Amino acid sequence: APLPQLRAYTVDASWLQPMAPLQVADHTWQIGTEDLTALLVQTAEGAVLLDGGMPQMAGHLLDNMKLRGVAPQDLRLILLSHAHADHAGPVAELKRRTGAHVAANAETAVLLARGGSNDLHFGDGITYPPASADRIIMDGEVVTVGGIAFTAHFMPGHTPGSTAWTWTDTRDGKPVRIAYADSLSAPGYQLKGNPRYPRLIEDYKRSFATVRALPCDLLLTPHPGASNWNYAVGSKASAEALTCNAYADAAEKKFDAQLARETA
Amino acid sequence: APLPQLRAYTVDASWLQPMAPLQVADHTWQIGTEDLTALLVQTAEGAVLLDGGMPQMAGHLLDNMKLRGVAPQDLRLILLSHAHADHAGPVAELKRRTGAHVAANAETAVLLARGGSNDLHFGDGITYPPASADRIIMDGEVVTVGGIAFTAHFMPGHTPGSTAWTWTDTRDGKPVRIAYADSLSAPGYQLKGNPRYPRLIEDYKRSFATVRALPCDLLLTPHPGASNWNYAVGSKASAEALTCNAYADAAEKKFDAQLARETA
Amino acid sequence: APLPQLRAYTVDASWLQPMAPLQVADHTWQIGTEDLTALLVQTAEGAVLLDGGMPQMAGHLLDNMKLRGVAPQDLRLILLSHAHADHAGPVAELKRRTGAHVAANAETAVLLARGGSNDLHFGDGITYPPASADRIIMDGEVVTVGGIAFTAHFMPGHTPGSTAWTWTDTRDGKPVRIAYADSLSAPGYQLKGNPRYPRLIEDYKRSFATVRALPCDLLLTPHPGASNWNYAVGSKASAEALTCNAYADAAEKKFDAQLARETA
Amino acid sequence: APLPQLRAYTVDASWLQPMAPLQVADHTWQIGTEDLTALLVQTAEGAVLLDGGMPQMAGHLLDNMKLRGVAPQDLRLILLSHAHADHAGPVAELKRRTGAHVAANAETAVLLARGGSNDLHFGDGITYPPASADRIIMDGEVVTVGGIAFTAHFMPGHTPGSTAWTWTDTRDGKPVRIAYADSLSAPGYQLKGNPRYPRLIEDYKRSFATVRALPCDLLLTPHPGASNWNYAVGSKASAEALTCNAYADAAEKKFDAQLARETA
Ligand SMILES: CO[C@@]1(NC(=O)[C@@H](C)C(=O)O)C(=O)N2C(C(=O)O)=C(C)CO[C@@H]21
Ligand SMILES: CO[C@@]1(NC(=O)[C@@H](C)C(=O)O)C(=O)N2C(C(=O)O)=C(C)CO[C@@H]21
Ligand SMILES: CO[C@@]1(NC(=O)[C@@H](C)C(=O)O)C(=O)N2C(C(=O)O)=C(C)CO[C@@H]21
Ligand SMILES: CO[C@@]1(NC(=O)[C@@H](C)C(=O)O)C(=O)N2C(C(=O)O)=C(C)CO[C@@H]21
Ligand SMILES: [Zn+2]
Ligand SMILES: [Zn+2]
Ligand SMILES: [Zn+2]
Ligand SMILES: [Zn+2]
Ligand SMILES: [Zn+2]
Ligand SMILES: [Zn+2]
Ligand SMILES: [Zn+2]
Ligand SMILES: [Zn+2]
Repeated sequence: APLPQLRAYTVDASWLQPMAPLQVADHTWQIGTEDLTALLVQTAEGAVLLDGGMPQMAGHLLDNMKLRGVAPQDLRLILLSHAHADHAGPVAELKRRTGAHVAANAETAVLLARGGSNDLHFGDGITYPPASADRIIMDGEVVTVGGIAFTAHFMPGHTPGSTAWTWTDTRDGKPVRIAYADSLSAPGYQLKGNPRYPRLIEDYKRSFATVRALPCDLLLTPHPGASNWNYAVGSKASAEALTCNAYADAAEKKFDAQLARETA
Repeated sequence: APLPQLRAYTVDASWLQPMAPLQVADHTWQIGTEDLTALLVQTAEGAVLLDGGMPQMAGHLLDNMKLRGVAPQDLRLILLSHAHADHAGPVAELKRRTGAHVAANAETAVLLARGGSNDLHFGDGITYPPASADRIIMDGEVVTVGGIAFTAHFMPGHTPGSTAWTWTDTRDGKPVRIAYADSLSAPGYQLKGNPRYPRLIEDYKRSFATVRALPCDLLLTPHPGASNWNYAVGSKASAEALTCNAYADAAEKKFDAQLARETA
Repeated sequence: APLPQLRAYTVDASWLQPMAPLQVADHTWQIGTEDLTALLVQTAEGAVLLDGGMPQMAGHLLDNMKLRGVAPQDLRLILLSHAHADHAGPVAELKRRTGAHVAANAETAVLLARGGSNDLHFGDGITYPPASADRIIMDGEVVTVGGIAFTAHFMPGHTPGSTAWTWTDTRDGKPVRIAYADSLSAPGYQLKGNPRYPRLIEDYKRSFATVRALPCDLLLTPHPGASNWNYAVGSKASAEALTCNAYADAAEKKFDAQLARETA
Repeated sequence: APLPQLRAYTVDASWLQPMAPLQVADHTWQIGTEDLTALLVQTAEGAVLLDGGMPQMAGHLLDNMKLRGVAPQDLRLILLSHAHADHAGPVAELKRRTGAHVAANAETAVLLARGGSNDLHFGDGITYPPASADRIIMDGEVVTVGGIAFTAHFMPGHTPGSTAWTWTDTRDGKPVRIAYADSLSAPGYQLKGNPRYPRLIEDYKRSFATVRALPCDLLLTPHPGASNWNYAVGSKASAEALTCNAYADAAEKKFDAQLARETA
C-alpha cells in the first residue's frame, strides 16, 4: 500500500468565473471573478491592487488592468486581506510581471513568505507560490498612493495577519467611505484550546468590535457573498449589501454557535 | 564637504564585561556579561538559550556553555526577548556554530530577518548580522524542550515583537516560577502620533497589564538593572530584585512622565 | 468558460512505495521508497540525511530513522542533490520536527526558498512547501559531520544548483568511495537558446566531465534506475549498478540525441 | 578586560565626495561620488540604476536622479556588480523610497539577503542593511528595460556573484558598446587552499578570460581608478581609460604576483 498522491486545491467553478471590470466608485473597480474580489484603484500616480484571488488568475487580472488603461508597469502597490491561496494566489507572478511592491503586516508577510504552507489550521493542504513583502505595515498605519490614503485595521482571527483596509473615494464628486474587510469565518477551525493559536477566541471577539467601528459607507469582502454583494448583476451588485454592524453581528452569532457545538 | 562616515554601535564597557556562569535556579544560568542577560537552561534533551546580547559575545557565550558541560551541538533552541543588537546580536553566528533553531513571533522574525535595520525608531543606526527564525510562535504558545515548558507572553511596546517568557524551574526540589520579561522602556521614542507605530501607547498600556499578571516568583530582564539585579555580587544578585507589579508600576510612571513631557 | 482548476503533482505509485532501510555500507542506508533515494548516514555525533523525496514522505523517513536508533533530535544535517519536489519535498517538515540544518549552494537555496516555484522549465507546475538553507556551500567545500567528510561537486544542468556529493565509508573495515550524483536528465527542456538558461548546454557538457572524474567506487542517484540500482531486490541492489563513466556516457548520448532532435 | 567595541566600516573621504551627474553616453550617467561608480540609464519606460555605493548615499543618489528629471517612482530596476557595502549599500533604502526591483544572480542574492554579513573573506566586518532580490538572473541572460538590453556576464572571484553588465547606447546617434565590469581584485584574500572558497583560483582565471572577450568600446568599473577613469575632470573623464584586455591583463599580473607571494 503506497503512500497517497498529493491533492490539488480545487474550488467551486464559480470562484474561477472571469468577469469584466465592475465599477464600485469613481476610482475603485472589481476585476476579479464572480465570487472572488480583486479591487483595483486608479490614481494619478499609479494603481493599487487589493487581493488577487486564486493563483491562476494573474493572466485575467492583467487583462482587466489593460482594459482600464493600466499598463503592467503602472501597478505600484499590492495590498492583501490575508495570505491565503484564494486571495493571495497570484501575488508572486504579479510581482514578476508588473514591478509592483507588496505591503503587509508581519503575520501576513511570514505566511506569504512560506507560500501559505504550514497553516495554523490547514497545514500544507493549501499551498501557493511564495512571495516576499517589501514593506511592513503596523495597525492603523496610513499608506498613501497618488493622493488616496489607505488605512489598515488589524482584525486577526481567520488568519493572524487578517487586515481590513479603509479609504475614501468619490461617487461623481460625492465622497464615499469604502471598507474592504477580511473574512470573519472559521471553517473547520478548532477554536477552544488550540495549541497553534492559544488566544484565538480573544482575537476573534476583538475583531468583531474592530469591524463594527470601521468608518464605512460601502462594505466589500474577499468573498462577496459574505457581505451580500452580487457581482453578476452588475449595476445592482451593491443592492442588498450589508452594513459593518450587520456583517459583524452575523459573523459573531455564527462564531458563538460554532463555539457552542465545539463544547459538545 | 563629503558625506559623513558610518558610526559604530558603541555601548558602555560594563555591557561587554564577561562574567562566569551565575546560577539562578537548578537549571537556569546567567552566562552573559555584567549588564547583559543571556540565560541558559540545561535539560535532559538539550539546552535552551534566551538572548545573546551584543553580536561580539558569541565566543564568550560558547565558553560558558562549555564550562557547564554543554557542547555546541547541545544547544537546541534560541529564544529572544526582542530582536535588537544588544540582545539578539550573536544569533546569526550562534546558529552557524551550534546547529540550534530559533523560535520567535512574526514581528520579531521580520525584525531579525533584516538584521535590526529599518528600525521603527532607530532606523539603520543599530544594525547587526541578520538571522532567520525557524519556528513562528503565537501569544501564549507553549514551547517544550526536555520537559521544561516555556510559555510566551506578548508584551509589545519597546519593539512590536517584545515577548516575555515564563517557565517553572526548581530550587533544590522546591519549584520556582521564573519570568524573563522584556524591557518596558521607550528611549527617545516619539510616543504620541507616530506614523510608523500608530497604536504604540495602546500597546504599551496593555503590556503593563500583561507583566503585572505574569506568573512570577523571580523576575529577570535583558538589562538586569531594570529589575534591580546585580550580576556582580554573585550570591546576592537576586537580593534587591523587584516583583512584577513593582517593575510594571515603575515603568508605567516613567512612561506617563515621558508622555507628559512630549505634550509640551 | 471558467478558468481551469489547479493540477496536483502526481507521480508513479512506485515512487511512493515505502521500503525498509537497506544497507549500502557500514554507515550509509537507503530509507526512501522503491524508486526514490533518501540516504541516511549514521555517525558518532549525529546523522546526515541526503534528500527526502516527495513531500508526503516525512512520516516514512522518520519511521526508518527510528528503526536505526536515530531520534528526531539526532538528525543534524540535510544535504540535497537538487531542490525539486520529488527530492527536496519534505525538507520543510523535516526541519520543524527534527531540529536539523540544511546545507546547499546559492542556486539550490534560492530554489528551495521559493518552494520550487518559478522553475526555469516547469514554472509553477511542481510546487512544494518552501524551506530555508542555514548554510551556503561552495564548489569543492568539505562538510564534516561526526568524522565523515562530505565533499560537494557542482554539476549544474538538471537544475542550476545540482550538486554531487562524495564521501568515504567502510565495508566491514574496507574503505569504499561513495558518490551520490544528481540526475543528468533534461525532461522536456528546451536546450538550445533558452532565455531563462542561456548557458545550459555548456553547463551540461561540463557536468558530464565532472561526474566522469568523481572519486567513486559505488554510485547512487536520486532515481535509482538512472544508475541501475534495484532497491527491491535488497541484497542484489548494487548488482548491475553502473560506474561513473558509464552513467555519464549514457546520459551524454541521450543529451546529444535530444539536442539533435531539437534542431529539427 | 572587557570585550572590544564594534568597529564601523570607514572609507577614504574621496569615496564619499558627492559629484554632479556626469554624462557617459546619450543615456548613461554617473551619479555616484568621485571614487564610487553609480550608473543611471534613462529609457522611455523608466530608469535603471547600476550600483549605489556606500549605504549613506541614498539621499545623494535621489538628488541626482531628481536633477535628471527622474522621479523616485521612475526607477524601475536596480542592477549590481557585487553585493558589497561600498557598492550595494543603499539598495535597501532605495527599494523602500523608489518602488524599484532588484535583479541579481543567486550568489549575489544570498549575499545581499544577509546584508554582506558572513563574508567569505571579511566575515562580519563589513555589514550593510539587507535587501531582497526580486528577480534571479542567469549567466548570459538578457534584461530589457525600455528598449535597452542589459546582458549579464558572470565573472566570479572578488565575490562568487560578481557580474559584469554590457549594453549598447548611443553617442549622438553613433552606437557605443559599454561594459560595466566588476572589480578583479583580491584584497587580503587567501587565494590558495581556501576552505570557504575551494575553487577560487579557477574562478579568477576564468573571469580574466571572460572580461577579455567582453563586447566593449568604453569600460567602467565600480572603482573608477581600476579602469583609469577620472570622474573629477568631467569632460576628460574617459581620456586615459583602459581597454578590456588591458584591465584584465593588469589585474591578472597582480593576481599572479599576489599568488606567488602567498606561496612564500
Ligand atoms: C483556505 O480557503 C478557505 N477554505 C477552503 O477553501 C476550504 C479548505 C475550507 O472551506 O475549509 C478559507 O479559509 N476560506 C473562506 C473565508 O471565508 O476566507 C471560506 C468561507 C472557505 O473558503 C476559503
Ligand atoms: C537599541 O538598544 C537600546 N538603545 C540604545 O542602546 C541607544 C540607541 C539609546 O539609548 O537610545 C535599547 O532600546 N535599549 C534599552 C532597553 O531597555 O531595551 C535601553 C534602556 C537603552 O539601551 C538599549
Ligand atoms: C520535476 O520532477 C521530474 N519531472 C517530472 O516528474 C515531470 C514533470 C517530467 O517528467 O517532466 C524531474 O526533473 N525528474 C527527473 C530527474 O531525472 O530528475 C526525471 C527523470 C523525471 O521525473 C522527475
Ligand atoms: C569590501 O570593500 C573593499 N574592501 C575594503 O574596503 C577593505 C576591507 C580592504 O581593502 O580590505 C573591497 O573588496 N573593495 C575593493 C574592490 O576592488 O572591490 C577594493 C580595491 C578595496 O576596497 C573595497
Ligand atoms: Zn482563507
Ligand atoms: Zn477564503
Ligand atoms: Zn532595545
Ligand atoms: Zn536594550
Ligand atoms: Zn528534478
Ligand atoms: Zn527527479
Ligand atoms: Zn568589494
Ligand atoms: Zn569595493
